Amino acid sequence: ELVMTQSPLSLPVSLGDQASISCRSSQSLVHSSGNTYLHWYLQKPGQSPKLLIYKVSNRFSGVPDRFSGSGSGTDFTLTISRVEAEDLGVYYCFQGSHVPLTFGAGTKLELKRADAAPTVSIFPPSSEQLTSGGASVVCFLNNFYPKDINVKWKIDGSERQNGVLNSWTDQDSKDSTYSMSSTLTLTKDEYERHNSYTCEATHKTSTSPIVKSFNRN
Amino acid sequence: EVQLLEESGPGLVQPSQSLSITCTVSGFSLTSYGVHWVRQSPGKGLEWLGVIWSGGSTDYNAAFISRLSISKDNSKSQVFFKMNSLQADDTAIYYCARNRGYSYAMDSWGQGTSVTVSSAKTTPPSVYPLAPGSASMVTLGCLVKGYFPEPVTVTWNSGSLSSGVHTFPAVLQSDLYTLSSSVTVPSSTWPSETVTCNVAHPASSTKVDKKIVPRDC
Repeated sequence: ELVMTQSPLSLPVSLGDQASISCRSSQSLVHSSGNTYLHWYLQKPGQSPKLLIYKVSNRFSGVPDRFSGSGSGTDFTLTISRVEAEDLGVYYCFQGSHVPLTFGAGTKLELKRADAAPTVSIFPPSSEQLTSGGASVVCFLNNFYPKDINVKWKIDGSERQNGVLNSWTDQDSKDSTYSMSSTLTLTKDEYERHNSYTCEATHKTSTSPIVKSFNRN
Repeated sequence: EVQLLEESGPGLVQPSQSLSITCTVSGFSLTSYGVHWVRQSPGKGLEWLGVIWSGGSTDYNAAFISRLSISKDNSKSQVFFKMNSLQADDTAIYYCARNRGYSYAMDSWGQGTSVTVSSAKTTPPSVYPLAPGSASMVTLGCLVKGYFPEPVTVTWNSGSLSSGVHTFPAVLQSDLYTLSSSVTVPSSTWPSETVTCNVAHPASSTKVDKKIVPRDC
């Protein structure tokens, strides 16, 4: 299979700075016609992708000059001379040289801000849900940065990963932070087999994890 | 003039059944440009499915060729997409996009049509209040569980409490959706002042107003 590898996958940037996105293919994109069908798309939230650069370096209609594409063979690069708010979104390289045509995984250009520790809150199953036979233990890790974070669940001191579902919000339009929800789903009977429930957050803002717990009592 | 492509799809499809989408174009002729089909899902990113060139011949992504069919009617400016034996992970946004002649790049995209592959029936959500354990800001929550289809709308205090709110993307659990929402207010305002989670589920014509009350040891 022809693999398109973009790097980095996430690219924090301050408005006004230069940004560079790499895209490498597992095999040459030089088509037998002599042309190189390597293209770049930009996709903003809720919108369909839009063509930015076609055939390595040709700027598409309406694309500002701060965008420039270069490279050849298996190595390509997209550069933004001075990032503006409207440039934030997800960039995809795409090749039309070898069927099946393929896309890179996408590089997310996002607004950089100071690192911020998450505010962690844990919640025991409501009495209402228990009455229904279920038991969801919820944990909110809010307004932190960067988005990279590790959440561990511990029941009576033992790590539990099965039955855990996580959900992440998109970067906040106001404070540029991220938030996530983690839920340990259990049957009412499983919940009653243990007492201590803990939500642990590991984030680069601290060498020690943030621990929030409660006792089924 | 204004090169436009518009997808017309079913929305919801049951697994094992088929998916038929019609792409209607205007501003250009199908006899002059090819039309690609691409889909996007969180689990597989952007995937190229196939294309029907201006001349009428097609090319398919080998991973789908066993169940994918693309055809067109030049006179009616319509391109037809049909995929059989649908499965859960075929859930995605499907797009038709014009091929930019000899650049072999998609230049004009439709807005896309969202397709959900599910055997679920319309089901209202169970709404559970999330109050901190019995044992300065205070974060409260709301768990919206087991509903179908998306979306549900969660608000706080009938919309009077909009700042400090985080409503997380829903996750699939047992063919049904589950999501949570958190709200953070001054600890001096709760529980002295009421805080209620308001959940609306258009599809089931239901609304639930759940007051967040403190727990009692």
